[PDB]
Amino acid sequence: LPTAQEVQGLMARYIELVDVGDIEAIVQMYADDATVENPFGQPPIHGREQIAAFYRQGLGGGKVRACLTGPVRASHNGCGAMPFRVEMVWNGQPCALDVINVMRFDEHGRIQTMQAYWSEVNLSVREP
Amino acid sequence: MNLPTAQEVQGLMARYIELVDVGDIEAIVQMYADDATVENPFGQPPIHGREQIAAFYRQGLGGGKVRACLTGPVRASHNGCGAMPFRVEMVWNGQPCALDVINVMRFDEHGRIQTMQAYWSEVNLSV
Ligand SMILES: C[C@]12CCc3c(ccc4cc(O)ccc34)[C@@H]1CCC2=O
Ligand SMILES: C[C@]12CCc3c(ccc4cc(O)ccc34)[C@@H]1CCC2=O
Repeated sequence: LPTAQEVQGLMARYIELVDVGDIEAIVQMYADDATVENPFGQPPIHGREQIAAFYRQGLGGGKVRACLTGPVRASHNGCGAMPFRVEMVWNGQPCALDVINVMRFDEHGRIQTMQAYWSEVNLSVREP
Repeated sequence: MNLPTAQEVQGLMARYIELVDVGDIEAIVQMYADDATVENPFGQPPIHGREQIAAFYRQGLGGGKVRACLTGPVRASHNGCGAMPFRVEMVWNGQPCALDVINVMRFDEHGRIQTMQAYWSEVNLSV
């Protein structure tokens, strides 16, 4: 079960994989039975295959970047929370979306749950 | 207020940090639901209810040398929840220190905090 420093490393690695759009590697980070709520408030998605579909739809068109915008906060029970900005182009408008992800890892270092907090108030038009 | 909208969550969470920054313990307590929980740091057992929460804030802030400020926007959902990054400044071992924290909060249908989870550990403390 990852220590606080191992959670910092895994959550930063997740943002690196999203930033380069490596869909297959992101899926590998999740437990085969993980659940993702993105954005939090929506019905969850459950398991690897649904999760893969999610990342393929969100990142497969390219033109998405993601970067930490502050440090990962990590707990002593395998959990942590991080702030980051997602950049995209939405029907010609360059946009930034500010997001905080909360993750719980399992005893194999895989993401068991993820909750991404954001809504449209966190979108803005902004050059990369 | 009923269940706060995303914009209302952003305002309430920002207000909470303002009140921490000036040490207004009684106003902080009034932001929580009468039976709210606080987990601070997340990973420790929850405390329950306004008196335990008041005691916790009096212990944390009552020395008067704590400041706090947002270090990015409040993220808000459409179901009355939100998350925010901020930095707390205080003294550790005789020197000025800073601690990065993220709070995740859920508001009830009266606009009061029902649950508080403050994510941080020693990996977030710097001098
Ligand atoms: C899906 C998305 C691009 C990726 C992305 C979004 C929002 C939250 C995210 C959180 C993640 O952990 C990883 C990727 C996203 C955007 C919402 C609109 C959009 O095009
Ligand atoms: C208590 C504290 C100052 C305030 C504070 C801490 C940690 C998380 C917090 C979360 C809050 O929502 C409000 C205040 C704090 C610090 C931990 C050590 C310390 O001096």
